[PDB]
Amino acid sequence: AKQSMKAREVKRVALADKYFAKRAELKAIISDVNASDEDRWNAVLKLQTLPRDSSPSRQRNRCRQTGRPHGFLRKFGLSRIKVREAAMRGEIPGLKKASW
Amino acid sequence: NQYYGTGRRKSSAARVFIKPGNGKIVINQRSLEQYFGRETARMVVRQPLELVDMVEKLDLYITVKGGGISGQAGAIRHGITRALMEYDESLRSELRKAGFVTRDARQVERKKVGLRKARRRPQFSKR
Amino acid sequence: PRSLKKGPFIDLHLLKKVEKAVESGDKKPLRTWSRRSTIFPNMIGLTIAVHNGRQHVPVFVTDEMVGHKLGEFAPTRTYRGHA
Amino acid sequence: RIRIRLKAFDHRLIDQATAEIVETAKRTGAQVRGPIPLPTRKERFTVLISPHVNKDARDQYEIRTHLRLVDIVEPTEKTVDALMRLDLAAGVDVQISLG
Amino acid sequence: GQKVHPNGIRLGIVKPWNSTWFANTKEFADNLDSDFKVRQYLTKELAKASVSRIVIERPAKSIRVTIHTARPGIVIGKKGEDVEKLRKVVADIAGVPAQINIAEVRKPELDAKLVADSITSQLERRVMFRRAMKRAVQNAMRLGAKGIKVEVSGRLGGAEIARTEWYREGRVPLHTLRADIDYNTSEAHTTYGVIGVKVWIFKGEILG
Amino acid sequence: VTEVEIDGVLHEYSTKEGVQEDILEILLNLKGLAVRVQGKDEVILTLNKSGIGPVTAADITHDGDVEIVKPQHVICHLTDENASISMRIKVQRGRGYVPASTRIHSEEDE
Amino acid sequence: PRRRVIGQRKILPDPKFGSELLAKFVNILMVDGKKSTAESIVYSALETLAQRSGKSELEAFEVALENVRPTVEVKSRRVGGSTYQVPVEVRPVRRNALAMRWIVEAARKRGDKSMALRLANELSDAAENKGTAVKKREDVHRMAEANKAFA
RNA sequence: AGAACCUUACCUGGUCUUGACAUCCACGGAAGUUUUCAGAGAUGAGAAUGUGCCUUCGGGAACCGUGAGACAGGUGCUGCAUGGCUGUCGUCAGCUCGUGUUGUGAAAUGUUGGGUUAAGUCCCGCAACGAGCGCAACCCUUAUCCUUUGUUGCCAGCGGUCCGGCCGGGAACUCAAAGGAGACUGCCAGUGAUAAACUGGAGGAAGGUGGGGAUGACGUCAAGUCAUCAUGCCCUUACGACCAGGGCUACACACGUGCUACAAUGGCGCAUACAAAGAGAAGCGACCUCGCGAGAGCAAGCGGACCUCAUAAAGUGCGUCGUAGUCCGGAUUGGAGUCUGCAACUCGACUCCAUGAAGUCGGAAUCGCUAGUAAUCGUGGAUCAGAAUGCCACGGUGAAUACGU
Repeated sequence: AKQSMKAREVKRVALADKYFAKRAELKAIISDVNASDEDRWNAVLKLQTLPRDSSPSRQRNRCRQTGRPHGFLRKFGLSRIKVREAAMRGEIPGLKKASW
Repeated sequence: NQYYGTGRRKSSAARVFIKPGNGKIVINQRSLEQYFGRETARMVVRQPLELVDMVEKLDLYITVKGGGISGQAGAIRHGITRALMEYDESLRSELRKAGFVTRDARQVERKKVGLRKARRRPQFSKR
Repeated sequence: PRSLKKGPFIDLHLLKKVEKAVESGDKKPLRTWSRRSTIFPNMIGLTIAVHNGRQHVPVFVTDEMVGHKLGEFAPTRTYRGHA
Repeated sequence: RIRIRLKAFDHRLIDQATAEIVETAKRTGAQVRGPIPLPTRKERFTVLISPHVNKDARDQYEIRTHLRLVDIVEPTEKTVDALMRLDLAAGVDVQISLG
Repeated sequence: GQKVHPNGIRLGIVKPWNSTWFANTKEFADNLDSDFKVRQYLTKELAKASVSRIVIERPAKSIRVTIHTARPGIVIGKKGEDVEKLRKVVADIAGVPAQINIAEVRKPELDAKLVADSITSQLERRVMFRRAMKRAVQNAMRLGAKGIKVEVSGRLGGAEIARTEWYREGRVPLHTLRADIDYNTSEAHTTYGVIGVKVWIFKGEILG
Repeated sequence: VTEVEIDGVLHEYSTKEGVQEDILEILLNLKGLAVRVQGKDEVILTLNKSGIGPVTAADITHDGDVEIVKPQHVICHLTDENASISMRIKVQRGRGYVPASTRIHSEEDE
Repeated sequence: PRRRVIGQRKILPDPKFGSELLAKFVNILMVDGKKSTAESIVYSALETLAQRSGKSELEAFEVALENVRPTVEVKSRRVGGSTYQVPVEVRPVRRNALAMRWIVEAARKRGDKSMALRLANELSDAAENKGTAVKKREDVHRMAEANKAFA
């Protein structure tokens, strides 16, 4: 991936980190069946006001080395291609070719 | 006094105990007719006994885990055979002839990348 | 469709604009991009030029259009025929 | 009783660790329960090995996380403390838990 | 892309791992990233120093690095001056207490990676690739390798049509798992393009 | 005691910040040490201490299977309160007398 | 195959009557590895058939089979420009199989409602020497007769 | 290994130009923290706090601000400049070399020949003698046994029982790993060239490579990939960067791969049995309560052989339907809704009620499979907020056939 994309991702992450407490609270408020209608409405509107990049469902998991969006693995934080390389080199602990 | 043999076939693992008695079979605290609804299964569990006339002579307590029905039955049979071998040690030849001493090593073949199954290749086309 | 408990959706800005229009009593078309906005009872009578991706297409709101959204009356694709 | 959960990727290493722990226990205290092997986690992974395209081309890796459950029945004064200074070999996550 | 990686196929048997730690699914990715970082840093730093293998090993929230290098003197510098310097930066990279050890590589002609690096260097300073390859092979043989292979590929002698050439000497069994096959690779960033250098060095078979 | 590893040191003939005995004196006083391991045959201890006063052998942060049987064996005499010392000792097990010259090339583990 | 002939795999006799042939038939009948259902169906067929013709369950079945077994089948050599169908004496193991298969096919075809019932009907037909399987057998024989010149 | 936004590379507008991302000085300000109006948003304008590590005080390192340029940036072009990685013939048994010899020489010989083998496998011969890479073996897994260790796993024999291994307990058995044993044509007979082997049988859990995987020789296709990454002309107030909306989901049509069907070896209803292998902390979420249901509420147990996902389904028994475009089939569409998510219009999944297309086994032709295989039945996992009939795994039931070349 590009540098720019990576930067964007980072920014998104930062935003998420920032706005988590508020956003979560808002969500809770919206959910809460034992609450006022007007309040709920306000909460809904409030959420809209907050930045979009603040959402965690905005950020894409990219490879930590290359930034490749596809072929990702969570345990390693790496795209398949890089993961394989790591494995070959001995750089991922415990990981070896499996047969059964 | 109770004699014993381990049973194993597919992913089943039977625990057959042989005792002297009248010939009542219990599988996981249930009768042979209750546990195995299938006739074939019943037949397979009775096979070894039929082969060596000790159906009326000995009771057997069984507990089996894993696999399905047929596999389980097979495992049980194997266990029984083992028990018999342990107990008499002069019926071995007959058992061998029958083909019951043999652990049936047929496991399910693993699925292989590329293929839809163990061997089914996906539909090919030149064009 | 949207959940009943959440209510109807309208863009805040759009709503504000509508309110302003109502206050005025004017009938100049309001150019809008909020295709996702639901139409409201108070919006009846107003012309509201909804974006279709390319251009703003005028939509005179009617009593029948209320439950619907603005994007329903502003078709995006432009297919005449194959021959 | 002190339950001890040894976890590692290398099995030999884990075994070595376990033995060491037992030794540590047995000199100071008395009645070490024993090194009980729990089930191993075989966390598998498939990946496409081509840079671009070839889907049937694949490598299937795995990480075998081994578990060793060591238990100590009588925690004395001398025994429990002995583990503080007694760190184990690297690449072996231990997890002691009294009661 | 025919061949399996010779190190990678043998990690369970005759070859060991480089990063040697346990971690749960939570902290594993992060750890990996850290390793990548530190290793990268080390490579950048100790380019002039002949470095073969960085072995990272982190127990108890503290990182233990082990640098295998042919000449410790240039990595250490004055006794505990350069190493110390390296350590703090390593720690920073990690975010934990660092500890650097330096293993001295006996026979750098038999270490494959080092050889590859040397070859790359030679290529960069505009020697005849073939002569370099020969030197690499010969030297290893002299030193007591049971066998060695080296391969170089692409834009050889700045030629328009790229090709690969390779020199083997002795025996280099790759299908045999118990064979100690030190494999490694490098890349010469020449004026005409990259020239990739592979080298396999067969130390001998392990019996267990 | 076989190998002693002090931090911020170049050779054994240097000197250190905040201590009395010089480094050859420290190595002699460590050569006199009396250790009793039980399980392993090669262990690594740790000695960390700051503050004004002597450094006994009882200040080594022991593991479980090592027993230091001389809690009045003196090693250092720390005089500066801003001085620290962090050595990592290595204790093998053998017999006879094996000296540094012969153990200069005998050691295989690089 | 080219390289090696192999020994036929072991087949267990059915639990009801203790017969290999019966078991084989059941297997043939079976679809999607649902053996049990198939065996039940077979049993049903037998019972009805037994009721109809008297005799035993097994004996009747055997008799039925006998009327649909082919002495001779044909195969395509085609050495010339046009194809020549050549007769060949069909071996004991194979003949039995073929008849069973034909019967099954007939059953599948048949317009009656339940599978078992259809099977029974087919069996009856075979016994009497009319029906579909028998016809097929005749056809097979006829072809062979026609091409008897080749041997 | 998952396009609503994001992803995104494309289009439409709105914007930025040493820049979203780095390094460097100059000099303005501690960073940051909170909040306000306009705007689709990007951005463009306001109100509160702070001055930490050190100064013969021309100031500093982190982190914002402005201008200059040096530069950044490019998923822009060339895979016919490349590395790396990948497919492929083909897991096909081949491909070579050194020295010797033959030939003016290209080359040959070895490597052919008699047998044999899965195998350039092995023997015997022989102007060859040797060697290497490969065909084999070493590795994982599966099939039998033994030793060790027994909780969170087990219950044979003992006592107690709420008839639940639940609780005293027991270490047997299963199981769990760790370490050993075992299979080598080793033993027997015959055939064979005094052979390599082959054919049978004995034992054995396993027999002739036991089953499966990993392992892919020299090379071939200027095969694929400059959009993973790296790397040897072009853009640099734009072929770079930010934003909102749209598109990648379009639809006369053609092809590929799948799922579901066309029914009775079945559909529906009620009862009821037997798995394996996995995942789980911004996570899996019992029980209980409410909801026809998707779910909702409350909320334990659990980084997990313990708790949760989690009822396996086919099956079995009893009933019903009786060959109908049907109590087959479920597309399509209407209504109403649940959850995720700032957000389900374009364009999510799932639920309920209604609706009930085509389809009655498919032309020419064409694919897979030799055994726990095909066929069929469910189960799990990765990516993942949500979003699989795909992919990768797991067990259940479980065939037919191989005369032969």
